[PDB]
Amino acid sequence: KESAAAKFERQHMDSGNSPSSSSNYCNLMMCCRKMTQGKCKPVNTFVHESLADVKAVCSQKKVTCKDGQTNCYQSKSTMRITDCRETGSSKYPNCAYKTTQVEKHIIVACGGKPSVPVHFDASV
Repeated sequence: KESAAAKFERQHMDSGNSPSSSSNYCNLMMCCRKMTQGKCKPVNTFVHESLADVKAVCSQKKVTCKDGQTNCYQSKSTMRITDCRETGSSKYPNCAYKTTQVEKHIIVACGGKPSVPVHFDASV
């Protein structure tokens, strides 16, 4: 199976099922992922929208990343990002996230050959 971009997709681009119990949804995702091991990731801005959209975005408007090496692209469109932030009475090991869904622009880091989405640079 593909890695890097599929790996990114799995880790971040969670175009999952209809939203319900958003806290639990996201807690479940990252708990299952286990990136909470030892230290709890402070925020994860899971893009809850179609991979085709994100790929299109990956070849929309390139912007100069805060690297001058990574080639990252803004989405002309806005899209539902799920900013899960460790706030829902977060107390290690009881890491519990406040699942903020919000619809705004994403900044995807494109890479590989062909140019595929490999990291989440930011959003605005």
